[PDB]
Amino acid sequence: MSLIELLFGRKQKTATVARDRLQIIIAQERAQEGQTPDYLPTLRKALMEVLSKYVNVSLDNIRISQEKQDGMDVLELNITLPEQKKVLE
Amino acid sequence: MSLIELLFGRKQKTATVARDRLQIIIAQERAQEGQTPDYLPTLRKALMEVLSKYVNVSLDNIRISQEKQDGMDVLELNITLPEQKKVLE
Repeated sequence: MSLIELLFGRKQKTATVARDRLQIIIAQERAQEGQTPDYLPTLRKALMEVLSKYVNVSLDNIRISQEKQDGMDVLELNITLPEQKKVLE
Repeated sequence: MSLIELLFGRKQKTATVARDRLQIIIAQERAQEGQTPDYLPTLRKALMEVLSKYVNVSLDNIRISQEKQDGMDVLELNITLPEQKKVLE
């Protein structure tokens, strides 16, 4: 029932990654009704700018994978958050 | 293999919704390494403000459902895009 199971339902992922990751899956569904598309590159843009700012990720670690189909589009975005907190002063 | 199948693998939905919907699933995974959270309410905020602006949705049609678990958090957000393009002039 819980998605957390399907997303990580691949046995035990033991071992410490020592890092952070982000997997944002967008599923936009639009009915024949309505026109003028402009939502896919909209969310991605805000995320690319927000993450680059709010998060410490270089456009070099940004994985993009768009998938369009009829009136259904799905943008798979996976970002790997690096580590560099460094001690205090 | 394709997610589009699992997401809509519920027989044929048929029938025209005459509307648009958005289902953004966020799956943040962080290893014991690192501290000071602040990522879940970060993406949601930018989305709530971006959508309210870039998209025509009232905070009344915003469905929020957070789900935390150990070092894994999943925020399920579903927005229903209304219709009101109206003819031209």
